[PDB]
Amino acid sequence: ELMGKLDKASKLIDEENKYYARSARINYYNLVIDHAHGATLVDVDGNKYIDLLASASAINVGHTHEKVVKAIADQAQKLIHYTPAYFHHVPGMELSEKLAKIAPGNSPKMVSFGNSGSDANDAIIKFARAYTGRQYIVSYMGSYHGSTYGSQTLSGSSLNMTRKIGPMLPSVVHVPYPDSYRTYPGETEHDVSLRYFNEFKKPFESFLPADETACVLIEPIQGDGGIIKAPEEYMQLVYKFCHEHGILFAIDEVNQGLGRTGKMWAIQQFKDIEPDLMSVGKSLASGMPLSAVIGKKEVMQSLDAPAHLFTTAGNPVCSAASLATLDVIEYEGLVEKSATDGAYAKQRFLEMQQRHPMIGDVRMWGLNGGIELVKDPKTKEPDSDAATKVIYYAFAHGVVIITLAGNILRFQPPLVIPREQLDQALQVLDDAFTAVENGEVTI
Amino acid sequence: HMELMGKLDKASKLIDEENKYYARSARINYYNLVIDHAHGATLVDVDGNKYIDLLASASAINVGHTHEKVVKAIADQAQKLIHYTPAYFHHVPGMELSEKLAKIAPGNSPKMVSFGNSGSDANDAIIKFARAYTGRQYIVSYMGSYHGSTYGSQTLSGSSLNMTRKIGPMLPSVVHVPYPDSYRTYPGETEHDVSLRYFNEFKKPFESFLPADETACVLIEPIQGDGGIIKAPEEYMQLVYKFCHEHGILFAIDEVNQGLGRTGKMWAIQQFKDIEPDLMSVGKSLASGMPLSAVIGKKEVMQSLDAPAHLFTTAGNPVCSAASLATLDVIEYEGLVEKSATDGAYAKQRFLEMQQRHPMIGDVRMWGLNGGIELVKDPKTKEPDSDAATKVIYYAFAHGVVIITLAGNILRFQPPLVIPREQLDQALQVLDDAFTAVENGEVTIP
Amino acid sequence: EGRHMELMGKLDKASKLIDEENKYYARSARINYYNLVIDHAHGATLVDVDGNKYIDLLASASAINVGHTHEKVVKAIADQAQKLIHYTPAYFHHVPGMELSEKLAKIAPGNSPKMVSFGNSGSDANDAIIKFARAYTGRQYIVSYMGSYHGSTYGSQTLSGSSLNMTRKIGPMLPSVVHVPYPDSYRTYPGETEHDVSLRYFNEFKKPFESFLPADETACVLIEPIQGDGGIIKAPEEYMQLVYKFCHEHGILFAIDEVNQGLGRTGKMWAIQQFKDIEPDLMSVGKSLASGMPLSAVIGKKEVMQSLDAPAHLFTTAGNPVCSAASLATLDVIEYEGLVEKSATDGAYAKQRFLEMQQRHPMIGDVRMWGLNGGIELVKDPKTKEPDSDAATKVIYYAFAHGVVIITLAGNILRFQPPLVIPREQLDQALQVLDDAFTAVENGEVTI
Amino acid sequence: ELMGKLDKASKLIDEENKYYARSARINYYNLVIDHAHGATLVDVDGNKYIDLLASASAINVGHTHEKVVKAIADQAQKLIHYTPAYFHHVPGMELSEKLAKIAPGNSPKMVSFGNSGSDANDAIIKFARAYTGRQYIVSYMGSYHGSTYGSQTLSGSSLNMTRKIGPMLPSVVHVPYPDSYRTYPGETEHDVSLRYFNEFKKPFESFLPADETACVLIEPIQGDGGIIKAPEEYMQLVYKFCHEHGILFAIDEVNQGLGRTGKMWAIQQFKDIEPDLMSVGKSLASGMPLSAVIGKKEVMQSLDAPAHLFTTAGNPVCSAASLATLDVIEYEGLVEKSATDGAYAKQRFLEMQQRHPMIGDVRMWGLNGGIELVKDPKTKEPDSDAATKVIYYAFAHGVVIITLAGNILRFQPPLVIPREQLDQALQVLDDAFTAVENGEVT
Ligand SMILES: *Cc1c(COP(=O)(O)O)cnc(C)c1O
Ligand SMILES: *Cc1c(COP(=O)(O)O)cnc(C)c1O
Ligand SMILES: *Cc1c(COP(=O)(O)O)cnc(C)c1O
Ligand SMILES: *Cc1c(COP(=O)(O)O)cnc(C)c1O
Repeated sequence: ELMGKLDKASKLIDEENKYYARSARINYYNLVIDHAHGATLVDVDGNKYIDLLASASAINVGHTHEKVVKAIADQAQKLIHYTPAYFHHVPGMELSEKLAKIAPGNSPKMVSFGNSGSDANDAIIKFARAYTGRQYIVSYMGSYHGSTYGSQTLSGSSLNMTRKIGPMLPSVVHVPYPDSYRTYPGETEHDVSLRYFNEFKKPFESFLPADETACVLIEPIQGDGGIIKAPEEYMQLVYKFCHEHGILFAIDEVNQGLGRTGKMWAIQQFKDIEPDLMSVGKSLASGMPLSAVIGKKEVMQSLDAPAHLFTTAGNPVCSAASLATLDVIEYEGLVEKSATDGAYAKQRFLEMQQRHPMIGDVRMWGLNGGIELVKDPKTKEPDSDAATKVIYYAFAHGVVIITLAGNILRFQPPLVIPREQLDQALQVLDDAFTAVENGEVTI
Repeated sequence: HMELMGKLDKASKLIDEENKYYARSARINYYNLVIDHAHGATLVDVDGNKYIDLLASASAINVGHTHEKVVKAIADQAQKLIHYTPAYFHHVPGMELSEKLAKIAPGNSPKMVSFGNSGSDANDAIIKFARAYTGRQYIVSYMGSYHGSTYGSQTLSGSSLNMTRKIGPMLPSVVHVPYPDSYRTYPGETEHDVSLRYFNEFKKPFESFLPADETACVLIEPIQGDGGIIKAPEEYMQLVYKFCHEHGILFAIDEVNQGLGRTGKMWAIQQFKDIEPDLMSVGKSLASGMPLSAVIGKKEVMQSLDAPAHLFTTAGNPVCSAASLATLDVIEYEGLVEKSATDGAYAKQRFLEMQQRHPMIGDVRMWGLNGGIELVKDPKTKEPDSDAATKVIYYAFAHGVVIITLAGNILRFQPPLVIPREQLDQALQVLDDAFTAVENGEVTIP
Repeated sequence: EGRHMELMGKLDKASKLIDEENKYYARSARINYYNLVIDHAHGATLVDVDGNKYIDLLASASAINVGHTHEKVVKAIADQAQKLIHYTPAYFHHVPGMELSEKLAKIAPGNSPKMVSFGNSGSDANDAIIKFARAYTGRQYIVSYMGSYHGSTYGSQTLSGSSLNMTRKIGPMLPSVVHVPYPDSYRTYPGETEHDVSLRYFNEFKKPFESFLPADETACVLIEPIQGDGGIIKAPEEYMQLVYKFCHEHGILFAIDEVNQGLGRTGKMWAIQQFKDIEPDLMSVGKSLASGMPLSAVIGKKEVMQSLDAPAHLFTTAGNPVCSAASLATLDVIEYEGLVEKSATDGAYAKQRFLEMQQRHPMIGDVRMWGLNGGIELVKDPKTKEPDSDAATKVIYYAFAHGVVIITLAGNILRFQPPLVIPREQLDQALQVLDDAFTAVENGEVTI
Repeated sequence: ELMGKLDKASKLIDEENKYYARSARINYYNLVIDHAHGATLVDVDGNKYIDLLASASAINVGHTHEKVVKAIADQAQKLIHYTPAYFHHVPGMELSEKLAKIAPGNSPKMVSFGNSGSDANDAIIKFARAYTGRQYIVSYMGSYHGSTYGSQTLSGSSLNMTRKIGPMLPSVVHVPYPDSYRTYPGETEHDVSLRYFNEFKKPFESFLPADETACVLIEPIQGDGGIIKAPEEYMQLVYKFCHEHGILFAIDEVNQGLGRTGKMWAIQQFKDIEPDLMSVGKSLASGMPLSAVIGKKEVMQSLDAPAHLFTTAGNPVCSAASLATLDVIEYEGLVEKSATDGAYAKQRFLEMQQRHPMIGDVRMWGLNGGIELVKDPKTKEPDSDAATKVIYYAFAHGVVIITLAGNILRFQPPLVIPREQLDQALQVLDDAFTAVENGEVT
């Protein structure tokens, strides 16, 4: 009877499925969105929903923000596109300057635009190789960096990102990302840091010369990996190791940047780290396609054209949408709001944890959380069946939420989400856990 | 100098600042053009100078700048939904578009679509799908090709050494073959001789180290864009197509530059007889310069992967999809395919007549409103004359006409397909004047 | 100083010969320890061009399991050479190569039908394991280990993990290779048991498969059942069984490198026989196979060895008939002299001797021994386990100056691999020299 | 009858085929060799043959040469092996010094030993990369460089060297080797050279930066490709190109060195070319496993240990066999004999070609030839069926010969082959051409 409510959607999707490749979408629900605003979504059948996904953190300023809508409309009347690969336009020039300056740290930076976070990570590999003269790249297990052949190789969060499409880009080595939940009994944060740093070093102590490694790319908090934040001390060791060996230290801020964590950049959750290179995307232009690689000037001067460029990257309408997006973040104080509401949301989920033992771990840094569900607190066996039931319930009760790794609830609403609506959604999740416990949810 | 800094005062100041912040590898520089607004084939810079656009942002503006139908599609969609990722959910403009692209692609076999943001990423998808469907690893692409700037597409490319230097190793198991050149040919060669010679070169890796039975795909621009506006001969293309079918290698085309009416047919591959690709990449003009791309392939090939093998968060953005639907409406309603064909025939005649008076013009190549005017120091040696081409385009810019080069010495002719005959004639006279000026030593580049 | 001059006086012809060779022979082709120029040798005794003799505790890196210039091997070589020095098996056939390929198929571990292909080197047999694994499974990925040594051809060198100088300056290396950590039972976390070590290392093994590396696209795991160059480090039984079962569950071929540890070095014929009921899909053999004449083999289950057509894997001089004759002789010697049992017996005795040394010499942090095959790991402190390469270099230098040839692994580990024939009297003389060396180093008597 | 004469060999082979991988041999005949000497082979059934293959040019000094036999036996009694990867021995030291000096050109060289020509070509890749700091390698279609992952990637002579075993080594590019037989109507050698040099430049003009190319590896004459020699002018153009762009120029002398061509090194067939790197093998130790990479000293200093070394490489027995092999070449004048006997053989095969038009091209440099058989002299269509019948006939008449590329007879006897035996084998091949002409062979 939920299917009675999704009649136009179901019929649209059945036809879409005949034309649109199945590898292009991770399927959860029959949700065909007609319009949206803020944290509210409306489907083609008229159902309304609170967005706790923000399109995978691409909608930090909320849907259809009036400043961004106007920026897009106004720019499109003047110039829809001229490629910055050849020429110049004012929105692109203002934005590239602004990005260089608001990027973390005070060393002089330069920028190159792309369309996607994926291509910004391809760029990280190019610039690191060119600047250093070295070929090897280190990235993490559990990472997500995108879907172009460079970024895809770096990634480690899906087997379907490797199957059937190899050989991948050569000279990439994956190391394990610090997991602070499934630890050895008794380990402190210090023990975890040292153990993962020990694993980090083992390739460098065997087959991988540190002196031929161009860069380490790391998510300061892993997004698709499950909302997992590296310990402070682990990050400082990696940082120092890179500096000591002449390896560039690169970050991926595509998911966790632009105020998601309650600082501007996820890397600001750590003390005094300035990356050599960083990728930005997702929220940058409120979901219009735009990305950037930002790096220390000298690194960004290591390539000649046309080593890294795209016809529609730095599109003027996208750039205008991004200038408006950044202004909203600043004017509406969304970095601070993320920190405030994240602290609140954490406390709420931790209280839910006391009553709902299926909740193994609550990870939250700003309005940005992973709620991990396990069958048992000692074995920490993932309970994906429970998580699916929770999200299916939420969906049927007007709350859009998805999972990471099968058993982790992904919590990334628009940073603008009104308290009232955040509380409504949180109550719906409480109800969902209760309902699942009483076996009342049927897939 | 006083005169150019007079016309370009504000542009030069803005560019000097931009250069402190924007990486040099991100732009191929020709001239101090900062565009404020534009419409149809008219560009206006921030100083108020007006230009006729003979580049269409590298054939991304087939429908002309700020086409009202597209601008309205963008504003109206933006008010409803700027974005929700089709990597998780669904929206109507994207569903309408994906079905439409599946149907308008060349040939009658059932197709499916996957969106990206760039022609680059659609070429990476071609590798991924061809490898998954065939279970083979090797990819064959062309010298002189341009497929993009992601690690897959950039490996397949062959038009700039700066696309390989300092950044390898590149994607493994890619082999480059030479693209047929019908200008610098051996004495006495016919088109048949050229086709057979290039085909013989195509075969040599397959007769040596490259197993045809382990080759997933051959990727070809039916006409090379960045390579110089070079069209493969009919017979050569038929030979490769047949070779692919006989060995179970997917035959893939890149229509990112040459598609959507550029050549005077909807797809450049329709310049050849009865060829239906297994896979094809689309981009550039698809959404009037808004970032959108697609990989389109035979159904059974597109079913060979599971999620999330190929997807991007902002690909199939609803605003871009709305723009593309509007763009495809314009092409049809305004008969732009036919207009490119008629104006193409006309432009080729005008440039052939210019070649009679201006022997620096070695070769006039044109298929639709889509030409390469190749300049040379001597008609018999055919030695490239890049200095002359640079002077021509600099003269042109100073006289209100935006045009750039391919390979140093080839004038690139790709106006918006909507270009009014009156502006096309103005721009052609400017070029004619340009050739005269360079001939008389009246152009000196600072 | 006076002493150094004295030593160098006994090496006068050798030093002069080496100085000239250094003008023509590339530095990357040798890891230098001593001015040792061998004139002749027999058994475990080496004789240099200056007339000094030495007890061999290296056996040319376990290539001389049957001892030097074994009469039977010399005779095989000489008699074969008279008949046919070479005809390549890449085209034609000869009886010594036919006899030997059949014998190797049969003496390989396990009772599944096998086939063989010859190489010249342990390196090229490991390239072959990549080739055959990829071809049989239709999968591209190869998993090997940190700390491994598999050779110096581009495939085998990529799989390796024991020297940075095997990657520096020569990449890109062979693609689709992933390296995993090998179980270290010495430097462990406080209070870990062998069971804890086995689970922790297997957990690490699984991480790539749980991340970026599809098990269903992994052609093979290649493992040394005991790592040689990595330090004489044996995988725990439980770890090995986990990896073996994982491979079979996912259709990944399980391959072993026996080039160093095979042919009776561990006191079983094959080092994988140190484990319960494990039969490899593929294995590489080398080193001692032909008493140091260049020969190798890849040995695999029949259906794996049938996955390729000619000439996917062949070398003009592999399966040379003089090398083959040497190898048939060498295998006879192993059998007829009972060297597998002698390795085990002498290995047990040497282990006790080194354990008793360790009671008196706390610089000995770990004594690892499986057969006449040991790593004696020297450390600055028993609790920190910090490596003491300086102490180790001093020990082997003292040994060399006192008639015993022994080298190190990883800087700080004494490599103990004498020819398996070594007479007890000699084995005992060598052991006393090492005991003496420890004492000398403790008392500051050795200067490098 | 033919199978009657090979009773024991056939049963032996059936048995060996159960145990020895099929990928390890290219099968031609049921030939199981018992003993051999000079250019004479004797099988296990007692049949004798004249060797026109020399084990793929590994037996330049003839089988079981007394000097090599004695060197092997004398050295085995002293020391069978001690690895030069750690220590030293005199035969190895004398040989590395000697090879450094007899290699082509006057610049100071250094040497590193391997076991196989394959491993020496892997080393060319290593050293070129390490010395130049560049990654790309250029090699040729039609080439054969070996069966290790490096050398096998460089190779271009067999599809079964690529199938099923990829990905291969990355950053390798293949270019077409000049074909002087199947040319465009009217082409001169100058035209051939310039056209092939044009194709050589195409990758460097498109995707492959000459400034990131570490080396070009070339067979001065391609062996397995069909006995095909690059024109002089083409080689000079490549050589100059390499020097102008800082690319190492490397040669593979594994098949064509050690006197095979009638000069010591095949590259000496060209004017004043000194390679930066070169691979040596095959005949080096009379078929005992030994190889070398020889390069200009500064190139060979670019790597540290243990970047390239093998346990059994530079084995002292193989080393002694090599020293003796090199002495034979000098003391029996085998470089000149290959030149003189090669001129003689070329004239005989050219005279055969006048009477046997199935003979499309006669290529010969030294005692080293490719006799290419075609269905028609104008079309040049390959006739692998005629070549198969020729070599089968030969085998049945006491002459061992094989093919390259299906239709090219491979003519590489030991350089010592006595004139009586060379005339006898030439007449057998002339009879074979007749038999095949008359439809007498199946
Ligand atoms: C989403 C994401 C990307 C990829 O961005 P796309 O725009 O989908 O190409 C890269 N990195 C991280 C951490 C991400 O979450
Ligand atoms: C422009 C172009 C591409 C790449 O498109 P981007 O949108 O710049 O990634 C691909 N192929 C051809 C033929 C092109 O001209
Ligand atoms: C020595 C060794 C090899 C290499 O053998 P070479 O003959 O030197 O190529 C391979 N594997 C292991 C375990 C070794 O010890
Ligand atoms: C035979 C050959 C090789 C390989 O030598 P192996 O000893 O078989 O590895 C290399 N190059 C050439 C030109 C050859 O003829």
